[PDB]
Amino acid sequence: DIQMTQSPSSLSASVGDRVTITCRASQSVSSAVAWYQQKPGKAPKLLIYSASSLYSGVPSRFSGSRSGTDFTLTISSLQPEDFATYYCQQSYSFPNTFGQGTKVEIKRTVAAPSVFIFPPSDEQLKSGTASVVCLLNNFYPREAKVQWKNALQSGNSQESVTEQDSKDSTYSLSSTLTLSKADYEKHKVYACEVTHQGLSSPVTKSFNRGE
Amino acid sequence: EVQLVESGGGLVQPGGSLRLSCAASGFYISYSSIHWVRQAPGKGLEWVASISPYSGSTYYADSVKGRFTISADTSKNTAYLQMNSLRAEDTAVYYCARQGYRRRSGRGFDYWGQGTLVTVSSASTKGPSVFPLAPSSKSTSGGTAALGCLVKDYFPEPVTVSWNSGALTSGVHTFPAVLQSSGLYSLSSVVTVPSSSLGTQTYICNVNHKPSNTKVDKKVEPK
RNA sequence: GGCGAUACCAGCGAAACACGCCCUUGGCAGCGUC
Repeated sequence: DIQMTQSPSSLSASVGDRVTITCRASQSVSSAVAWYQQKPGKAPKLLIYSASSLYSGVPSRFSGSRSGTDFTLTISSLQPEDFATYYCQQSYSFPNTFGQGTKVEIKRTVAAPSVFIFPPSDEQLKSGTASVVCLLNNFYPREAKVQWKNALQSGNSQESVTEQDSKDSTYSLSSTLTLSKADYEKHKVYACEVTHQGLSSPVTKSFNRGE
Repeated sequence: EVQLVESGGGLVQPGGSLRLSCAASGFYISYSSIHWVRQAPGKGLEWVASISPYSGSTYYADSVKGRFTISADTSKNTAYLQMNSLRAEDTAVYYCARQGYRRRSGRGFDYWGQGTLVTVSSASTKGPSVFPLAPSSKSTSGGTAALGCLVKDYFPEPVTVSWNSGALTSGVHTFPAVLQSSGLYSLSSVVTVPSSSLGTQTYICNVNHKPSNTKVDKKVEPK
């Protein structure tokens, strides 16, 4: 089958930047290549077809080109409605094949995270398990280190990050430490340590078991 | 206008079978090619199968050939995807797509559906336990406070978490679900509120887990 | 140039295959016949 190698896999660009996404076919596909735009949680939408023909209703900022087995999708200048993932797809032979996709995110100034620590819930300690949650509200960039507060724990923590907010272009992160409630009541002060670029020094939020 | 409505998704064991449907409105599928494309959670689009008009010829991807069957019923204006010998690899949202008319859009897929969620796993359905994330800042600090809810150990996806019955959307953050080592999902939903609203504003997280018919509302106020 | 076939790749018929159309062309094809 025809493989579709797409590059880059992700980028961060600012409004007004000219970007060209490259999709290269493993063999001749003529010009039967389309491009799709997919925004988180939504269905894909057709942008251009036949390598270089724009679909109805799509702005003129989108363009496509072919150079043999090479296919580039070009947005002349980024705009505050184009944050999404972009895919190339060949329709020259079956099986049709999509590219791996390109995640387009928005560049913006550095934002420091607001950190909150949440002790395990009195309803939850009744169940015999403990869970401390550290929150890193609205920051930029996604790159953040969360370490659990006093031997530093390893292997018993999970992280989750939201998508880029469509308004302030920020990110949020959560980290959950488990162990057990029996272990939870043998230690005293609990603290999550976070390092971020917009932070001059690591910030540690903590609580005392006993309010 | 033109609509594609996929149905039939759900939870099955490995080796099980599922039959997906795609109801079309605003056009007749007998004059177009219908494609199925799936997307695993957090990954890219993957072409699955397609059927051609007039001839009814079918085509498949190497990962589904022999196990899947695409077909159509023009009297019902509905395409179908029979799924057999399912593996965990087939866990994805399955989209239905119409190939546009050759003159106007070439061979591009000009219309898609909302998709249906197919989960292939041996894990049994389980409802989540819900615990509060008590607010940090007090009621008269003069700044911002962060509160939320922790719903934990549920399978399969998805859940939906709202606040104040959809009335509170500014500043809310429902984090994507992570897979614990126990095999069950868990996520958190938070929100930043002004400290001047604590004690006068009521905050309730409404968590909905349809796969297990579980409905919980948990109250969040200063501990 | 004149007369008759031949539908390979494109294009076209709501149409990637099948079906149908278009005959020096849509390509600065090629076989018969004056």
